Amino acid sequence: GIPKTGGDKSVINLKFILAAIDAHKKLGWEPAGSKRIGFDVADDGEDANATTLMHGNVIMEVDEWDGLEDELLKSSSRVYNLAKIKGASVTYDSIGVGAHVGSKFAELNDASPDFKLIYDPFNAGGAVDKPDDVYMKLPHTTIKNKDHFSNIKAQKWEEVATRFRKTYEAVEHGKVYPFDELISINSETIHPDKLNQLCIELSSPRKDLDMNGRFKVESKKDMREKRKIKSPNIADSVIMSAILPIRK
Ligand SMILES: [Mg+2]
Repeated sequence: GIPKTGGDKSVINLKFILAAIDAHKKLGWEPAGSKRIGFDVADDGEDANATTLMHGNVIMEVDEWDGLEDELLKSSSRVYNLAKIKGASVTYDSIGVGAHVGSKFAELNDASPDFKLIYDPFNAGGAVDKPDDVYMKLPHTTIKNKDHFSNIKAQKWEEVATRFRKTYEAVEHGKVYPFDELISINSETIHPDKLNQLCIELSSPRKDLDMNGRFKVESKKDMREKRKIKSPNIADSVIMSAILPIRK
């Protein structure tokens, strides 16, 4: 329903995530579309760097590695080379340590004669895409995107959750959607440990409220302090890998 605070409701219901595992095999489509990498950048020892590779609407690869700011170059190079091998764009956490990532990418693009990496910064607290669009129509007013979402992070998290929910509807209830509106997790290219961790992490952050009454994702800080839960870096990389480019 409406955005609320407290409770224990996941932004992405675990049963949606389970239903999405090999959902493209169950429903009958193969990965087709743009290739995108989400790159979450570690900020403390409590964090790890995470990458998620999606092809179209299918999560294809997940990876995790340690590294702080003083090896950022190496990390950046890693993500660059992955992007060159997979032929993918990159959306990366651009706050904190990530504020120093763009430079690195630029350098590599400047040295590359053939490959130009398309990379976009993602500021979780930034403004929502299409703020004046209608999120929900009412008898005489409309809830706008700017009325429902606290920030762009909430917007992207709910967009991915909507993908998972439609996928659950299609798998468990036989409901019909255009396949591009769904999402799938490719088990054959993801280690079972990583698949389990992905399922746990994506369903870890809870629904919350900002002080304007807009939907907000439970903060990492609140997860760590109020609930003593590790940072779901892989889930953040997944959310960033699902982001579709805007302005053209
Ligand atoms: Mg970060």
